[PDB]
Amino acid sequence: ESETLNPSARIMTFYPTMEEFRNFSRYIAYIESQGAHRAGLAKVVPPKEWKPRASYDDIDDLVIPAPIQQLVTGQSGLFTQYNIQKKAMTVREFRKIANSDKYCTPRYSEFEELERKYWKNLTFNPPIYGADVNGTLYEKHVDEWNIGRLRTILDLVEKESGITIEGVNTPYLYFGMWKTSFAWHTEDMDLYSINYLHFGEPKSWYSVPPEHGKRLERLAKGFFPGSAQSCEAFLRHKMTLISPLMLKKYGIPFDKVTQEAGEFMITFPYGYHAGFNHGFNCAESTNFATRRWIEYGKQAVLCSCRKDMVKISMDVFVRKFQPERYKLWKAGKDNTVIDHTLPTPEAAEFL
Ligand SMILES: N#Cc1ccc(O)c(-c2cc(C(=O)O)ccn2)c1
Ligand SMILES: [Mn+2]
Ligand SMILES: [Zn+2]
Repeated sequence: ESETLNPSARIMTFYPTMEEFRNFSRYIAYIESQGAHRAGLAKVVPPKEWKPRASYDDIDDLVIPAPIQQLVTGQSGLFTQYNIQKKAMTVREFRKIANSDKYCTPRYSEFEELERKYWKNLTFNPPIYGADVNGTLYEKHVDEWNIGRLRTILDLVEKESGITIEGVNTPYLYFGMWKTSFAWHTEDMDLYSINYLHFGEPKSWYSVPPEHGKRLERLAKGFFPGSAQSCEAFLRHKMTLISPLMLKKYGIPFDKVTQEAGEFMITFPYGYHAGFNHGFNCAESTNFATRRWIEYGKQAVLCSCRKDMVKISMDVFVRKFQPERYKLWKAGKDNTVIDHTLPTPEAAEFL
C-alpha cells in the first residue's frame, strides 16, 4: 500500500550501487517504490566511482549572459523577490565577486546558525545569481544520469512538435553565491526535476509534501491576496519566499535537507520547494517525466497572467498512455482524482 510506505513523508537519501545507478528511470521508479516521492524531494548520492566531468578547471571563461541581482522585500518571514538583470560576465568575474568580502559566506558553526542568518539578512546587501545559463558540464560520453539526455517520456514533447523549452527539456546551469535564493514553487506543468551540484559550497532545500501542497497554497493566497487575485497560480512567478518558522506557525508540514557538491536532488510532481546557496557553487538541472506525471500534467493549474509562461500540450501523452480516456478527456469530462501516495506504474517490477 502507498500509505504504508514513508508514512511521515520525510526526505529520503539513497546510495545506489553502480549497477543500480545505470538505469535512470528504473531507479526513479524504485525510489518511488520506497515512498520517496511522498516527501516531494529526495537526495541521491552517486557511487564514488562516478564523475560527470574529469576537470572543472576550464570554465572561468564561460559566459553568464544574464546575471540576476536579487532584491528581496518583506518582514515577519514573508518576502517577495525582485529580479534585476545585470550585464553579462564570466565565471571568473562572478567567482571574484562571490568570494569578495562584500558578498562571501559569513562564518558559523552549525547549519542552524547559517540558516538563521539567511532569514535575518535576506533583504540586505542583494547578491547576484548566475541563473538560467544554457548549457551542460557533462562530458559528451557520460551515459549515467546525463541531464542533457535522460531519455524519459518528456522527450515526446520535442519528438512530436520540435518545441524546446529552455531549462525544461534542455539543461540549465546555476552559478551561486551566498544568500542567493530560489522561491517556493512546483516545476512547470508540475514535472519532476533533477538537480546536480557540480562543485562549490552547499545548497539547502525546504520541501512540502505533495499531499499537503494545497495547504501551502491556501496559506500563500491568504498572505498575498493581491497577487492571488491577479493570478490563478502566482507561486509560478517564483518570487515568493516563506520562512520555515512561518510554515511551522501555520501547521504546514515540511522538511529540510542540505545538498553537497557531487550530490543529486530529485523533486517530484507537485512537490513545492525553496532554498538558498551557501556560497560560490555551480548546479545543473532540467525537468523530466514518468507515466505517473501525466495525470499531474493534465491537471496542473497554470499562470494566467503572462503570455510567456510554460504550457506543454498534454494531448500526445493522453493519446499514447491513456487511450481509454482520450475521448472523455477531450470532452472535458475526465474526473480522475490524483492519489499523491501512489508510485509510478514503471515500478511494477519493484512493487
Ligand atoms: N526562477 C525559477 C525556477 C524555475 C524552476 C526551478 O526548478 C527552479 C529551481 C532552482 C533551483 C536552484 O536555483 O538551485 C533549485 C530548485 N528549483 C527555479
Ligand atoms: Mn525547482
Ligand atoms: Zn501569473
